[PDB]
Amino acid sequence: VNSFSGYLKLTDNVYIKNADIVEEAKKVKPTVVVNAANVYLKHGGGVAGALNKATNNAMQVESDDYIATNGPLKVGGSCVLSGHNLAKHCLHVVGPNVNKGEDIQLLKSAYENFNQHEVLLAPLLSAGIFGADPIHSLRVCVDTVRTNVYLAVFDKNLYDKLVSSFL
Ligand SMILES: O=C(Nc1ccc(C(=O)NCc2c(C(=O)O)sc3ccccc23)cc1)NC1CC1
Repeated sequence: VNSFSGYLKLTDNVYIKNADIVEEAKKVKPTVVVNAANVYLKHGGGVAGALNKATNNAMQVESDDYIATNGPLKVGGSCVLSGHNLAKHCLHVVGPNVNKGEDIQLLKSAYENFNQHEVLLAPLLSAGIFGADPIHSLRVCVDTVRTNVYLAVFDKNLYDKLVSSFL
């Protein structure tokens, strides 16, 4: 038993809710919140910009130190940093950005990072400003993640479309 509430169960291990991931993280304080990161951990907009703003820019300060030490992530890769006031940990995962021409097959590799964590709060990777089809992103998530994932979808219209079209 865990503290996530109001989710629709899609599969044995995947759950989904129309929710603002920032507000969900603050309420649940999950062990892991997933950030829709870029390779530079520049959290300017989308989910990343919102998460970082909620931490009063502490996420960005920590991230800049990480990059200065380690260099950029790979597309499809991840790193674990602090969750600040939102979670124990933040798993920063880089899905391919279609608006940069990155290979959509890297989406599966991105979701594989979720399997290193028993339970996660996450957005749909490569959705929103990353330019991928969220329905496809949900399918890859369901077909790749084996651990327990609670998906927060900000847009109500999109959430209803994801549920109604789910096979
Ligand atoms: O900006 C904020 N949040 C916020 C911003 C952006 C996103 C986001 O990229 N989602 C991904 C997404 C969907 C959705 O979630 O709609 S459908 C879909 C389909 C394919 C791929 C992805 C995808 C998520 C959350 N919050 C600040 C105002 C307080």
